[PDB]
Amino acid sequence: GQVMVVAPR
Amino acid sequence: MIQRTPKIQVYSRHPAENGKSNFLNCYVSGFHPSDIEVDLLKNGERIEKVEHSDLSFSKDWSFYLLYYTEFTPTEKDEYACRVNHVTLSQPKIVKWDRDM
Amino acid sequence: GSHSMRYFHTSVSRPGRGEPRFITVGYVDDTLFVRFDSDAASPREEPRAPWIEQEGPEYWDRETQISKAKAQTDREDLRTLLRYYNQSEAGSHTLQNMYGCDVGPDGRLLRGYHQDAYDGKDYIALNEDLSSWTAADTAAQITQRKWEAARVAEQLRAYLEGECVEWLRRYLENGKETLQRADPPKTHVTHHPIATLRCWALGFYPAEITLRDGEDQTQDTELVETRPAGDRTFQKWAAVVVYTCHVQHEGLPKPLTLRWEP
Amino acid sequence: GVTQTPKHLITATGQRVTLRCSPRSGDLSVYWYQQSLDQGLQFLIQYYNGEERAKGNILERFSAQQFPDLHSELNLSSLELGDSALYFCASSVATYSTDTQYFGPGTRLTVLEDLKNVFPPEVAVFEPSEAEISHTQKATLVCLATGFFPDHVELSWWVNGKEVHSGVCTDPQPLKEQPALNDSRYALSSRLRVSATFWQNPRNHFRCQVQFYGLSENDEWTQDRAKPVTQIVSAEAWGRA
Amino acid sequence: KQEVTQIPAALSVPEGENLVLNCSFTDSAIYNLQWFRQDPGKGLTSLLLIQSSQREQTSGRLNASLDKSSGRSTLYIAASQPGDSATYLCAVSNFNKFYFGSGTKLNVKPNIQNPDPAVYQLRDDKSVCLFTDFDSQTNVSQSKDSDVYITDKCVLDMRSMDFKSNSAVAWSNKSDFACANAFNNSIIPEDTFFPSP
Ligand SMILES: *[C@@H]1O[C@H](CO)[C@@H](O)[C@H](O)[C@H]1NC(C)=O
Ligand SMILES: *[C@@H]1O[C@H](CO)[C@@H](O)[C@H](O)[C@H]1NC(C)=O
Ligand SMILES: *[C@@H]1O[C@H](CO)[C@@H](O)[C@H](O)[C@H]1NC(C)=O
Ligand SMILES: *[C@@H]1O[C@H](CO)[C@@H](O)[C@H](O)[C@H]1NC(C)=O
Repeated sequence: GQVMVVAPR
Repeated sequence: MIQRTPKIQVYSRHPAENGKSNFLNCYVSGFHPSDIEVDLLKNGERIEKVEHSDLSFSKDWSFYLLYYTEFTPTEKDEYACRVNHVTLSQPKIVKWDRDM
Repeated sequence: GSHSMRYFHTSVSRPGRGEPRFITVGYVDDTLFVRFDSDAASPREEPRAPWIEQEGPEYWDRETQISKAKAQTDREDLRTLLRYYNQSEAGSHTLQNMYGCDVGPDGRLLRGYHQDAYDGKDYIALNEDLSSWTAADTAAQITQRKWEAARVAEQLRAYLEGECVEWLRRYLENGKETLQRADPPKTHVTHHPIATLRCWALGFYPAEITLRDGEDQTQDTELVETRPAGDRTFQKWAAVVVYTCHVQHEGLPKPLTLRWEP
Repeated sequence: GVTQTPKHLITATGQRVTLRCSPRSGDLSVYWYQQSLDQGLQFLIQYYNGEERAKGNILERFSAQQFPDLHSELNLSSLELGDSALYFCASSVATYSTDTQYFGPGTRLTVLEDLKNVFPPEVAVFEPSEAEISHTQKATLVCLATGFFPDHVELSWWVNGKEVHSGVCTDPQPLKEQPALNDSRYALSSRLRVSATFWQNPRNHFRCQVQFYGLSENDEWTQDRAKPVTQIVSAEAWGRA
Repeated sequence: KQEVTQIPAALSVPEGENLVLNCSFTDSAIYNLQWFRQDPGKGLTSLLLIQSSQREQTSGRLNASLDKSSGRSTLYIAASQPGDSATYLCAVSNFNKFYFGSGTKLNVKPNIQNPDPAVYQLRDDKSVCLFTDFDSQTNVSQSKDSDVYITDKCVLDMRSMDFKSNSAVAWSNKSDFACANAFNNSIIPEDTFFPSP
């Protein structure tokens, strides 16, 4: 399972 | 921006026995960037029925890819693999030696 | 006795040709089991192993939207890094990401990972403590300050310690016949007069393989990198110019040392 | 912090209103919400660096955008009675799933069939009881704003030109004076409790201020009675021993 | 789609009580779960943000849990204070948009050590009565006469003396209206001071 994350650089 | 030269390995899935079905593999690894052209050659001509694995990379961030084709090895047919990358002054053609 | 789950992501910008190419794969140990390619007609997370096909539709709908959101974010980051490094919008650039967790025999966390790479060089990486970052340049320090202000590591740490090892224990129990059982290699020695001796090892899982009168010739030995056979097994050989070969593996009962039988 | 203008907005059906929002300085993302009684707090739209990123159940008559200075605008056209709600604006540093949003005070919109029933409030101040002063050693003043519509009122107390909040409690919601009629006007009551000795002081000025949000200066009015414009109706009382 | 439900709808409790505010969501693929407090005029204020892979968060007297497998969340409020009186909103973030819950309107009643309930006629077509200084458990009920308006209880805080007081206002533009019978419809305490000349 993948991680639910939205982390722009 | 780094540029790494691909490590080409053309080989078979199972030991080559003339007559029995097999898979011809051309494993390209250790290259950067990812854009690369890999054609499997059958007596010089290009093989159109060619599959390849999904793009992945190793700990040193170098990409690796596995092209494969179901073929029937024979003593008459001679195979090769044309790999073309930005680090190559000329496209490299590696021959499939049965014992290498 | 140890196990791992990993996800690899690659975003390559294609200036003038459309959106960047996003390819992501997932591995349990050395076994591929999920993939996603943006250059599909209807891009969706797809199975690449028998034991993952048991998952319901809410698993695939969620994994697909995680990949679609990851490609969306990488598209923004490719444009953002052009501002950081003052690069032209006409050049192709690559963004590689890798995260995962390692577990032992008990299923407890051993080490968590989350690291970036921009054009083949390290960008930002989550340290072993899962609470600090290591930036490779001043551009990644911009990202680090944003990721520290947004508390990004606190979610990644919660995932690596929690969902990651919990997903891993699930995959090990479902595909135990193919994941929790190793396969030893088939070995033989060939001769090629120039003369050279090639020590072969074929059809083994996992890929971890290690190839006169009890001494090692580590400098006159040509060791080709381990290559995948195609049927989820691997191959590797070693050559010496002329004398005995050394072979170890997980599936092997004891380390065999082979010699060239004429 | 996030600022929203205007604070209140009284309008009629078919009209159009423009809601504005200044996000926190440095925040790149803005959000718009609508809070009603039947639907609750509903997400409408999100912008990030000027580009639309997310969309709730926003209507076609609702138009929004984010300007280069990162401030936002929300247009509600062809207004209906069902559009009467509180419209909030939030802002975040970016689009991080690990970070939170920062909301503004909100803009309350009231849509009426016609503005013929808008009325300003009549406010009054009732002086403390002599029995309470002698019994509890403290004095309570009570303010009554009555006969206003809609319930767009904000009551404040001013002891000698300074807004007081200690000892001040105001009704959280106005009450209907005729809960049998539909367009019923509203009433509201607040309390200011001072000391018994503090009320006996004659040099103390007590003033109940009720800011009423009615029509604007630019609004039309054909009725013969005075225009129920956005006005402040105040009632005052002074200390007495 | 995503349906967020909150239990309970309202909550009027005495100060110092430990509170349990629940939240339920149907879609578990969430980026985070937040607990907001909304105050009239100020807006929403995020109290806790539970990350996607976190099972609980803590901030002072606030302690919230998260269980995505069941779609549950519980905000624990230890030693509730009057300043905690607000609408507590359960917020969730999904792939597409954000969803909010109905909310829990909280009212934390301050304790009145020694009450002194009484009814008073205030000076000055309106005339006002004031039921004040009663305990926090006295229910101020509505009137049986629609010509008599009675507001709900309302707590003022005199900061300079740490003196909190309950008060309810009644008025009527009708003759024969008296304050001795103004709050006749409520369960008023027997020790209610009724001044009469
Ligand atoms: C909102 O309306 C105003 C006035 O008509 C206009 O100037 C503005 O461009 C509109 N904004 C949007 C997003 O429609
Ligand atoms: C609220 O949640 C708690 C903990 O999850 C549970 O024990 C309780 O039954 C739920 N319902 C309530 C308190 O009404
Ligand atoms: C929050 O409450 C749980 C039980 O409801 C408890 O196990 C946990 O320790 C609490 N968090 C604290 C005290 O920080
Ligand atoms: C006194 O209280 C009773 C409660 O039932 C009410 O019916 C009655 O009208 C009250 N007295 C007056 C004068 O209103």
